[PDB]
Amino acid sequence: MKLGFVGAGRVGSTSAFTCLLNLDVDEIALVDIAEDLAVGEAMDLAHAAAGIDKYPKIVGGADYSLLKGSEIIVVTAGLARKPGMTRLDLAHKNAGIIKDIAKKIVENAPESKILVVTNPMDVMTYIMWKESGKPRNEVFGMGNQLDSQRLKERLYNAGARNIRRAWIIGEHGDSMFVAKSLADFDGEVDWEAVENDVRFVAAEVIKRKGATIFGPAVAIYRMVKAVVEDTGEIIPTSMILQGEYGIENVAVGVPAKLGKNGAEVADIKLSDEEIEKLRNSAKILRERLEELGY
Amino acid sequence: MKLGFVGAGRVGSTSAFTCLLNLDVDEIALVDIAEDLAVGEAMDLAHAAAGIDKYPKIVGGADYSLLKGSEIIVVTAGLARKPGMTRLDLAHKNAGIIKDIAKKIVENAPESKILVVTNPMDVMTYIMWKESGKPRNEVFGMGNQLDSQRLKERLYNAGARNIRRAWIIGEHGDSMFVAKSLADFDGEVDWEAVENDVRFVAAEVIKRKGATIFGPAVAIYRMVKAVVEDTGEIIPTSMILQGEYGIENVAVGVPAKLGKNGAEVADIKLSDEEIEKLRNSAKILRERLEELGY
Ligand SMILES: NC(=O)c1ccc[n+]([C@@H]2O[C@H](COP(=O)([O-])OP(=O)([O-])OC[C@H]3O[C@@H](n4cnc5c4nc[n+]4cc[nH]c54)[C@H](O)[C@@H]3O)[C@@H](O)[C@H]2O)c1
Ligand SMILES: NC(=O)c1ccc[n+]([C@@H]2O[C@H](COP(=O)([O-])OP(=O)([O-])OC[C@H]3O[C@@H](n4cnc5c4nc[n+]4cc[nH]c54)[C@H](O)[C@@H]3O)[C@@H](O)[C@H]2O)c1
Repeated sequence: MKLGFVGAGRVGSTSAFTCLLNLDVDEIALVDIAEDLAVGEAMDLAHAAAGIDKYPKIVGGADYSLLKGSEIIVVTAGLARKPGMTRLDLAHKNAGIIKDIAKKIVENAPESKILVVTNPMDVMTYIMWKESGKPRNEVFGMGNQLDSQRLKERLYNAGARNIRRAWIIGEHGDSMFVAKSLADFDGEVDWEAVENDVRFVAAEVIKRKGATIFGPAVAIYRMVKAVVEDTGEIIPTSMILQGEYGIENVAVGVPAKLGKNGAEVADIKLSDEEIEKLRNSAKILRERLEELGY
Repeated sequence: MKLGFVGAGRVGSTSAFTCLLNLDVDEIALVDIAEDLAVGEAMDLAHAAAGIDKYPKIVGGADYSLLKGSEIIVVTAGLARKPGMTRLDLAHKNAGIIKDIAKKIVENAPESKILVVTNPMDVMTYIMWKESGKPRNEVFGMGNQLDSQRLKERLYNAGARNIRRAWIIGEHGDSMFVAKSLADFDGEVDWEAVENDVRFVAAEVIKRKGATIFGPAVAIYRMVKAVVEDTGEIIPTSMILQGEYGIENVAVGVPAKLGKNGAEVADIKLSDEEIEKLRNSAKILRERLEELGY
């Protein structure tokens, strides 16, 4: 089992750490535009590994060949702002990075699944799937899983117990929504309060701590697990839709089944009201793609 | 089981994350001079927790009362340099911080064990034990464990397999040494190369990645585990010596037994040559304490 990470930044290295703690990993590859960082992260991670008596081959660098063999590759590479920048300006900057990476991944690990994390995630995962020859089963995004975790946290805070299934789907962004219909748990809540707490926790965390790190890391892990362990779990995933729920030519968050072969839309029955909301997010997402030439 | 962290910085939060991934923790408390950071780390950590269906009470802030109940408290709080500063200047600055913390911990979690991590670790753990009424079993330092992990990594790299026990003891610093005598593993190495690779890996990692983070985090975890799970493991620990191996009135790295009651010197038989080296580190450490008024 080889794991690839493009981007050894905060989220890249921490999510890899997480996988190291919780997966039977043989090799870990870290590729980043900043070489010494990739390398330095690879060293630290190995020192960590020895503390749970694990000794995988962990290599970090700036050359994409390191990725050969990766069963799957987490792509966190990208930019921040200059808080005088703009969502659009960044989308362009990062879109360039994702294009460039897509090529690289195809000509080094042409058979690997790809987990897109770079924000705006739903848009970047789409640009990744388009820019690489790949089928829609080998390219998908981490997002709603993270949103969901946050959801479950506010639910337990609101008295709910035995929470199997509470999901958020749609755009990993303002346009997100809870799938009330699929929610299952003991205790009564207040979807008003909860759904709203969730749209800007991300921002509240970024305000205080600097970035969202551990939340995202775990969500990435659960998605990697599901695949490298062929668990067949269903996890809200940013998927390329090509008919499903009435939605076409965009990536957006939907219940998906993960396993060795990647992701495939679970096709779970959604409320009528919820397919509306899903179509909302797709329109928003579609527009933001056009602004970019996709 | 409550865990306390004083310092929500890189090492503080990451080591707590690690504990969250691998321990049955009921509450986690994060105290830091920077409030919003402690708070922001507490939020992120909870979002993480929900992803492995854990829902402990995780609280972060700048008020030390948050620590009441902590079975044990990891202290990572402290400073960096201005790379035009000096080891001594920092030792003074941090010594102040440790003194101040010792008081705080005593008047909020007077019964908790204390894991000292702040560098220079052996010196800070001593100042912690002195400045708090506490017995030498409730105050100790993380260091050699980390050095050891690094050791095991260079050993496996050098062909060695089935490595039960490879330890580094003495000063967590230039003055450290391998306990060749206690080393057990299949395969032949080259203690020359290895022991030397180890003294400045730390520095090589800091050069490239910025700081040592994941290595330290795991080592802290293994020490917390050993205690909160009363495992009775033996781990190279910076212990206050009061007779052992011919050494007095200083903290320095030695095989220790960890468990519910804290740490106690394992009193393992060391080479004659190795008790020399141990006495070396103690002299060096003792001098550095005097420079500080201890
Ligand atoms: N989907 C989610 O829910 C979610 C949650 C949280 C965060 N995110 C997102 O993930 C992204 C990264 O999040 P992050 O905090 O880890 O960001 P970071 O710490 O700055 O590390 C970035 C690294 O990439 C590097 N780098 C820059 N350019 C390139 C590059 N690598 C390769 N190439 C090749 C060509 N160009 C490049 C650079 O050298 C640096 O080391 C951001 O968009 C976040 O919003 C998503
Ligand atoms: N022993 C080992 O092997 C080992 C390995 C690696 C590193 N270390 C050492 O651990 C220490 C921290 O390592 P680190 O990378 O995590 O450092 P950091 O990211 O800067 O986070 C520091 C936090 O403390 C904060 N803070 C500052 N002052 C106070 C405070 N908190 C409370 N009080 C009360 C009074 N004064 C203060 C501040 O607000 C910040 O959030 C350094 O000495 C490292 O060398 C040891």
